[PDB]
Amino acid sequence: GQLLFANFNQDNTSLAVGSKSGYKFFSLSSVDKLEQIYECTDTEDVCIVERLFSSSLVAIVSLKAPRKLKVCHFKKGTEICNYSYSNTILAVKLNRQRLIVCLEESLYIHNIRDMKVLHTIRETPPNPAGLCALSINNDNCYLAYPGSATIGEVQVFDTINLRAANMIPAHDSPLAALAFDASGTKLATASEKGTVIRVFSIPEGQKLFEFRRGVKRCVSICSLAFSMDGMFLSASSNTETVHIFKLETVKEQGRAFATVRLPFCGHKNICSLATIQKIPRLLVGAADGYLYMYNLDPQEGGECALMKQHRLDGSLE
Amino acid sequence: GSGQLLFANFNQDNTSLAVGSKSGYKFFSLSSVDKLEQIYECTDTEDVCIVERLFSSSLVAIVSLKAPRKLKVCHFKKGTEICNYSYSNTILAVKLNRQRLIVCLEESLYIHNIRDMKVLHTIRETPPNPAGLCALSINNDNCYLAYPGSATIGEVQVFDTINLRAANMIPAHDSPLAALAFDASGTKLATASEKGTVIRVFSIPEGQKLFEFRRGVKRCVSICSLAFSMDGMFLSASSNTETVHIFKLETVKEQGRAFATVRLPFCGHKNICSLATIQKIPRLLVGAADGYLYMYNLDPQEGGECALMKQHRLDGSLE
Amino acid sequence: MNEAKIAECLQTISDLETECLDLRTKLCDLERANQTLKDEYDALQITFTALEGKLRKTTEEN
Amino acid sequence: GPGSMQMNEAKIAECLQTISDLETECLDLRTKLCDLERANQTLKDEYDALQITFTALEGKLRKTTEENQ
Repeated sequence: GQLLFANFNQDNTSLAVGSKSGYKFFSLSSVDKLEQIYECTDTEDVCIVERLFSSSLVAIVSLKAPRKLKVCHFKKGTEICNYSYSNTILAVKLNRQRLIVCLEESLYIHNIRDMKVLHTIRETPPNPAGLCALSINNDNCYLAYPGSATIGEVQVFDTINLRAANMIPAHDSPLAALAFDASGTKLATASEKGTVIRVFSIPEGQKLFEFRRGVKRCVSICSLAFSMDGMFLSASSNTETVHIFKLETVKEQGRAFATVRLPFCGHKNICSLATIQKIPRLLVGAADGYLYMYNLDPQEGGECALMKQHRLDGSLE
Repeated sequence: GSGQLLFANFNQDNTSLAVGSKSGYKFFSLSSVDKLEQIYECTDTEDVCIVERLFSSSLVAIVSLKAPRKLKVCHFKKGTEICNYSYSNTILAVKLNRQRLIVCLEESLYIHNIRDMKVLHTIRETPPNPAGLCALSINNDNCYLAYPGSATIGEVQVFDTINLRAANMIPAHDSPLAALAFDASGTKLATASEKGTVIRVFSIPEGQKLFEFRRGVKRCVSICSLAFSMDGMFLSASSNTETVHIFKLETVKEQGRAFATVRLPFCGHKNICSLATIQKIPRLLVGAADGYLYMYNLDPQEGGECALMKQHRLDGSLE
Repeated sequence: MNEAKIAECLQTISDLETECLDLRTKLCDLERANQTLKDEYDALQITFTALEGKLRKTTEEN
Repeated sequence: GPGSMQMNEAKIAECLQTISDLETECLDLRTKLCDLERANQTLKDEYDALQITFTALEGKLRKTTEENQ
């Protein structure tokens, strides 16, 4: 349709939306209004937008040239550099030291400073979803990607020392979702089977937490996300239910701490946990064109009320 | 070595000392009193008679005696030339703040936008100011330029470099000005005349007199440097004599007397002063044409006579 | 009375606790502003280098 | 309240200790803010210096490009 892409930046302070007409950034500093802070129409059919935190550096990809990465300074409206790959770009992740590009059968690790290719992981198991995760933390700067196309093995790669740090046998079922916490020392995982959500230490690969994801229904988990303090972990899917888990060792271990019921199910979505105006929120960007905003009570949990609902295209309906 | 000394001054917050010489220019850090640590030198331009830094950034403006009407602005860490502007007469002063770059000629002043170095306004046909006496505030809300409004009388013109219009005239002294300085807030202007018996402080821009400090009654001197501490509480005045007076901006019974004093080991040398807190202790810094930087300790509670604690060669020599 | 001293002490504590929380928020806000400025500086530097090269080419071809 | 058994002098001492802890904490925070304000301003000035240099280079390019197109 009109919208092609939406995601949150590394600390959930900016929402990026890619569309046929271009791309936009929205501020996430308030719940009452979704303030547009930038729009660009220089590039049409923007299918990937990746900002470097709250700076002006952005990486974008267009359906019109899906093998070509453009790195730009968006406030100046200036292309910094570009890089062309042998196959369609499936995902772009960046932090303050590295930019990684995920193709179906290879991953590229660039120095963000000059975009020189530091290392290429070749002949990976086919990854048509572009499933990967990149730590936002400089001291624990790991990349996670599937180590097998039929088994839920996680390859964990040190993008600074350029060496495989570990293989985590997280699930037998193939991987469906991956997320690092903000410290880069924890990795959440989920499989296509979707029975348990696991949290592993990084790089050691010890299982720290295992959460049961509700009724035994067939589910395709699509989004895992940590709160910035690492205490909460959300998991959403093609289902109407988002589960929020609390990483505390003194509770009824393994059970969900809060839940959300979405008004729109049956499509992929992206979730994040952000404290906005001193209140922790669950944010859900959905395929119906809306951002939904729920309140989380960090002490009592339970069901989370829908507070606000905003159009991703920016229409102030 | 460095060759003849031509220029020395402090940057806007007294964190850097700039020295121009026959050989080029140097910056020294002022974060220690135990040594004068060189942090940059450039020998690409000889006979550097003016150096003006933008605080501790890499932006610098330079003038050479080989082309005394030409200003060169550069990013000294990258070497990139930003701009080169030539004026109709010798450049007498170059001042910078976070919004503006000012150039003082004998009979005109040029106010440039620092963002693009374009001239925003020219003050033309000033009273002749061969000493290049002027002062520029470093405060963005009080962004004033002060310069002499009369050649015969100590009137101060106060120009708003944002509105690009005169803000006030302050009739500061009954004879020609000798020295001017703003404090860091941009709301205090210290002044002295060629008689040099009193140092006055005026509120900026509204112009009322706040303080009158006395160093003499009938004995005149040629005041050459006025400097505020960064918090605006202390004001130093140096001259062609061996004494530096330090005044405290406080309402006190015996109004006008010096709070502290310094004795220089020389008389009759060009010199420039600043008041800077270094390693937790307020200092009076004096750079002088004898080739030295002097560092005296100021006790901000007790005042009195200040000891000369450290002395360093301006050219970076061990001694 | 010693109970008034307690009530004074507890008044003061509440004041300092409020001041202390105000300062922590100020510092967290400034830490964020500083981090953003660092990131913007890095974005500008990478873009500056790219302009440098683009200048080097356009003068060489010209 | 009724049944309280804590001696007032003990309570005073707890409070005065707490006062000192907060006072110390508040002064370390004020210090941390002062130091970071200074570091931030230093960075702001260097950013402006880099931007000014960028603008100058931008104009150099625009010239070479427009005189030869």
